Amino acid sequence: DLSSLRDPAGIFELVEVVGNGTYGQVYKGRHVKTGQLAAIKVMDVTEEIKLEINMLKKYSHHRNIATYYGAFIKKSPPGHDDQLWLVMEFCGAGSITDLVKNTKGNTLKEDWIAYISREILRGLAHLHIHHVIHRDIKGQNVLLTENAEVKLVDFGVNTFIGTPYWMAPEVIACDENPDATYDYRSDLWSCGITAIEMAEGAPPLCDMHPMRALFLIPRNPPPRLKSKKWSKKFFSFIEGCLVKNYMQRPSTEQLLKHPFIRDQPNERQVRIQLKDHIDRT
Amino acid sequence: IDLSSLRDPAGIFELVEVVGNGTYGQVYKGRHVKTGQLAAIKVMDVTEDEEEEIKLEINMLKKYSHHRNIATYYGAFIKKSPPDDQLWLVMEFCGAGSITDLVKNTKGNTLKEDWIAYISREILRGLAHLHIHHVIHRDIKGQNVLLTENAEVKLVDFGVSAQLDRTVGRRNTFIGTPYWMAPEVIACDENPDATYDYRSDLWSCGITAIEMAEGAPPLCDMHPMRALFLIPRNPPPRLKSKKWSKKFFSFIEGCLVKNYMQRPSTEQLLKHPFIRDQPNERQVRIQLKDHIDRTRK
Ligand SMILES: CCCCCC(=O)c1c(O)c(-c2ccc(O)cc2)c[nH]c1=O
Repeated sequence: DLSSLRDPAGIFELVEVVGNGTYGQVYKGRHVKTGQLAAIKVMDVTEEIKLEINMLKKYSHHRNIATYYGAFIKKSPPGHDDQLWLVMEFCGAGSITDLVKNTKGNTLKEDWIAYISREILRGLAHLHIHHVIHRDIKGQNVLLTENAEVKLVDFGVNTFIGTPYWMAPEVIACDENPDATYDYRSDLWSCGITAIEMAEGAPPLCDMHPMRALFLIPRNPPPRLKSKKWSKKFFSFIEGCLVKNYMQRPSTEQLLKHPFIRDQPNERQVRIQLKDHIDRT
Repeated sequence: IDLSSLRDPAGIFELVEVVGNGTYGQVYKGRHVKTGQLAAIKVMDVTEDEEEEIKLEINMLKKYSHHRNIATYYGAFIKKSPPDDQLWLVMEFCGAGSITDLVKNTKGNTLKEDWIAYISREILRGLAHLHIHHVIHRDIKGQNVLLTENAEVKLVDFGVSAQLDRTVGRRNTFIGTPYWMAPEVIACDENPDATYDYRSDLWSCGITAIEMAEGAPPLCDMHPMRALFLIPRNPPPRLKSKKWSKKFFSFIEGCLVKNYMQRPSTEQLLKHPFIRDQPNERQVRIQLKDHIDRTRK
């Protein structure tokens, strides 16, 4: 398999690094013959894994998951590590973190949050039914197309630990919880924190040292929204996502049936406003 | 050419290679504009708000002279962009790669016992210089220890005093890689607040010596989240093999005292027989020189 992946030369070229580090070596690439854009993840190969591809092949075809196109291996000196290119759907509008970052008052209107949270839960549902936990839901992994469509990137379940602010309490080992549990509901916690991140512009504990946030998440009560302006429905949704003990955290299906997620008599108008916002920048 | 301000790099430093590997802390080859000499330049795109954070911590920097075992930090620069600017951190160029590269390009990924003592000593000497000047290096590891073609051993310093490459940019929120971390830097049940100390560098140096001996630090074989949990709760890690000398084991035991309050200083560790007594010093220096030559073909 791996040994049958062609050189990308003449097929995809790299344009530039996107996300300025949040994803590692992920480039905006273009399909040479057509000029269509693609995001390309570039890794030195030394690690039959090689199974990241099989995941992306089976599980990316859902509309809320960025589509896997294909893989290439670039011939490198005697002499030097070969590079593997993973080529994915390009999501032009960018991350939902960036959206809130660029909005005035670093906050999104509540029905934008309902729309987006639902899209994330839909992508997550697709992964969970196929027994896959994303394990790193956060606004930086939730992407937007020009079409104002919502797509999850960067899943699977390495040597560096990323940002801790969206991690569920249970996935953080401690004296009482020695073997740090990843359960599909962990993603639901992360989704709730992503909802707070959309409402306030940053996750709870954003002002802590990452290490101190890691210490605190399992020891703290569930985070709550700072302002009081939000609807009872949103408070309740956030509350559902952030059930401290995952054993009583609602399932993905249940949260999708939560009133805040289910009753959206503004989808059409909301989807148009996001379109409007994306273009205005 | 001052370390106490951030200026336009125009006429002082410039890049020699194209920036196509990213601008979030990637290092590129560069040039002192007046002299023509080589320079390693770390490049980071930076928001205006991060530029202010930058000025603040530039004031936080402490003064320390050049040293044979520290790749000289030359200062901090910002280059503007179509009115996100770039942060540049400039450092002495070391052509012959890192110690991680040294172990990787070695038969069976294991340095022999006298190479270890020599490199470890060089690391320790550079640290002593940092420590007498009240600065903690904070990231001692194989990858952060460099070789020149003269086989000189030098620590990476992109402004370690105020951690400029660490505090700014899209991944400054990342926990990082846990394996070289001293127990006291990890927040846990008995350690609610990370306490960085000079002696934290010495734990990392002990983990670095195991990295030279085995090609990888302890706990390499498990999820970094799990290793992070384990470092404060495990007894001090040890060398796997029994081949190593009684002096090497003792040195590893010297560095890897779990309670930093009772770990030796850098000076005390410089006097450790494994570091102090190097009969074959001259011989390994050339052995290293040899290795670097062969590797570039
Ligand atoms: C123009 C600004 C939009 C950036 C697009 C972007 O960041 C994109 C990605 O980072 C990824 C992405 C792909 C694989 C991965 O492991 C992590 C991220 C996919 N598609 C994108 O579109």
